Amino acid sequence: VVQLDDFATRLYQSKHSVLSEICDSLETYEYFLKSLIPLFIDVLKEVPVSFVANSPENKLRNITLEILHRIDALQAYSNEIVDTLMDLLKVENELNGILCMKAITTLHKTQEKVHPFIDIVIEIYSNIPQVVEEQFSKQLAQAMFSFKTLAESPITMVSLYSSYKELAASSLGNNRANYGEFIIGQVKAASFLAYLFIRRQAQTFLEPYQQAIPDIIIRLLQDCPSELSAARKELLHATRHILSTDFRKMFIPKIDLLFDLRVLIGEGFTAYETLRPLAYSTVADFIHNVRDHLTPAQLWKSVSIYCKNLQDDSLALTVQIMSAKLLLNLIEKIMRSESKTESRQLLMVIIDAYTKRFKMLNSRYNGIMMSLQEYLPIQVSVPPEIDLLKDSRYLFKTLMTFLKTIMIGLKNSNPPNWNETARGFSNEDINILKSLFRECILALRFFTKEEKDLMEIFATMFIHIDPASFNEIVREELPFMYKQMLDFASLLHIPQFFLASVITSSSFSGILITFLKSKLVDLGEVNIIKSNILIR
Amino acid sequence: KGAPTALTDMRKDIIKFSWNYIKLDDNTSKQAAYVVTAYFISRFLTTRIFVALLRCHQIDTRYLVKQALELLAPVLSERWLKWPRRVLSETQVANIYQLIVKFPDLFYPARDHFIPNIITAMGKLTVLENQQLAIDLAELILKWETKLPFAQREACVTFLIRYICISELGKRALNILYELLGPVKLQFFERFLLGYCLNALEVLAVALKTWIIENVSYLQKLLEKCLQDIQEILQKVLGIILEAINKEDEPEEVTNFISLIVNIIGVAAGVSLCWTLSLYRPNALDSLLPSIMRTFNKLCRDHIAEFEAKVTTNLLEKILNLCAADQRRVFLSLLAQLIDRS
Repeated sequence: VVQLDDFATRLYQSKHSVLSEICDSLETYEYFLKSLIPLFIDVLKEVPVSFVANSPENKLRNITLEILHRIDALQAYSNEIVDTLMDLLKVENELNGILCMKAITTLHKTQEKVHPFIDIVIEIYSNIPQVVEEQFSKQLAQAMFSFKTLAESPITMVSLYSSYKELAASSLGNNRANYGEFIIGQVKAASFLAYLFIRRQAQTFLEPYQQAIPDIIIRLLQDCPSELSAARKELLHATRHILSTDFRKMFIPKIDLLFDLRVLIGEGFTAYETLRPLAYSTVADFIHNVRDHLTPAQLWKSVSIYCKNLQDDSLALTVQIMSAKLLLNLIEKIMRSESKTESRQLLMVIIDAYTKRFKMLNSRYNGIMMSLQEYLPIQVSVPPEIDLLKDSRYLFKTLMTFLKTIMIGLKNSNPPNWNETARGFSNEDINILKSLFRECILALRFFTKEEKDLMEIFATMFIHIDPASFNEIVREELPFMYKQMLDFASLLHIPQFFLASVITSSSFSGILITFLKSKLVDLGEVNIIKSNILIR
Repeated sequence: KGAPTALTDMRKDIIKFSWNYIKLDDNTSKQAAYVVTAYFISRFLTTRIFVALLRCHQIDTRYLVKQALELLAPVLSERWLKWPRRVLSETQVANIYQLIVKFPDLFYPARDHFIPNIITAMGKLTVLENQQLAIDLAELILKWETKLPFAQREACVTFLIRYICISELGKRALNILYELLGPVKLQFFERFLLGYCLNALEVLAVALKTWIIENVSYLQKLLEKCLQDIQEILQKVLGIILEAINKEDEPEEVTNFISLIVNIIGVAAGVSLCWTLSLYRPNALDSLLPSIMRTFNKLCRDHIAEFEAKVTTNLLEKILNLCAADQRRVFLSLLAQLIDRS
């Protein structure tokens, strides 16, 4: 066509004349493709090696990538791509092998050369150990992705485990910029371990002759330099996928001992921003899924670090409710331990940790009726677009649901009709119940069957708890509840249920009738809404 | 941003603080010195900042880079755009360039030939949350059409019609497609669910903003293969059909075929079609005779109690009562039964 007339006339100067004509023709068929394939064989013949130059050899790769960017078509192309990837492969040659592997990925998307390329990748991985001893590798990252893509595209039954033995024999041991470039090759190994992660947990098993498989991961979370943030994001997603299948999860209660899976892995501030809601969710479900092999030193270290995310208003919202649901489903190991009072002294930390989240919910209510950080110039992320009123109703609805199941587990943890309704509370422990009654009353200001449903969940938590120590909580919080009951008449349902045919009717009605005899003199003088409530 | 009149000797070594923090190693406090140097350049050598702001970056600094360019561009023309054009020869790294040829386009209409190739790349990016950015790029093609003002512009509208056919924001894009057509389509409507009805909705919109009579004969074959959303599409179709009737024998056959479709309904869509038919045509009393029998069964079901259909049938009975003025006895009896109802 017209692209062949402009290029045959244009067949540093003529390389710029050919590449600009090819880029314009690509901006603009098969006969021009086969003619350019003959021109590509002449272009690849002259100076196939690079030695990283500022000369037309890089422009020769630019016109070759221009042929790759445009589109025996595939047979002569794959023979030329394997020939260019033959010379200068397992050394620091150029980035032309990345364009060659991308062209090989485009050719394989449409068979014996793939077995030769996998053999070329295995020897380059074998020669990677000698190159690592030389510095005692960017093509290894490109060959890791391309090989996996080709395997997914076609068939991989016997040669997949054959290269996996070469992948089992891959790199496992170990100036500042050259050490970081060697760490960039180690960063390529983490992307290469993602190919080891995707094969090990997708569908089926493989050659299971491997026992140091957790040792090649817990090491690599530690010595991974925190410069490249996406290198650790895929390495966290490497462990996110491996800790989902059951046969690989049991390897982790070995020499890790669930002890090196804390937040000394999220080092840099560039990883401190958004990699923490990922680095917390992989360890929240993993701790829930095991629920075994846990010494109570670990059970304290897991119940401490996962309520210092609940009381942290810098993470997110939906990762605060994930960190609350963990402590709910962790009660089946904490309650079912021995009655050494460690089943009670652990459950009161969690009830404290839900008390100190209802407190922060009540600070922002009058602010709805340091919250201005959007006027700050250098915004560091996408600003949140969610409102405050709907999700605070959503958080309080969910946290009251989780709270009743913990307080049922308080009923069984009684110290020596014992262990049924009666329990001994210390004075250090009744002070955190009085701030649970005070904040649950106060967080119903965010208001009717929807809020009257929570008043069932709030009162039923306080029925089954020790009516010698229930006459103390409701006595101190009755002058406080009457003050909230003036501006909100819906809170009148709470004392209505506390005496509605229950085990507290014989004691709450005597406490209430002592209270209202004091306000009997102050009935003739108040206005309507205080006198309406008082006769109710 | 707040005190430019503080001093000027401290302005000399802002660069001794800010440009020193360009050479960091992370990806967030390295970028944060690109933004604090963009407030200082935008007050009063500035080539090396904005040639590296649009360079190849990862998807980590999406909101971080975009705020550093938008505060830099009004002083850039004060101090040309070959470096934005040079990076087009080398996808995901285009959207940073695209958003600075999106907002401050008072000077962007200089070399719009690459903008047409970017419009060709816009459809390639259209093939996700970036579809809203692609619709912004589709609005940018209307903006570049509003900035520059060929045959590729009609081809760009064809890709934009196919983008609307691939599908809110598209309704605003279809309104932008209607404004672009005013400033193969029948074969595209013959080739093509609800988007095909939306494609038929845009076809009548392109027909508005004789030859319309023979096209209505082709559209009568199109309406025969078609006759809620179909009622809404036919309501726009009858407005295009009655506009040509407002100014021959082909219009009598299309009225008889819809009356046969009204006989096929006798369900509520035919009453909606008859209301659009009686909206701009005088004589429909022959179909209104069996329609009064259908509305009598509709009023019997309405009196026994589809509130929108009964209100439309009451509007159909309101239109039929004005047309009837010999079933006036049965119509007034059902009206009194409706008056006696709740």
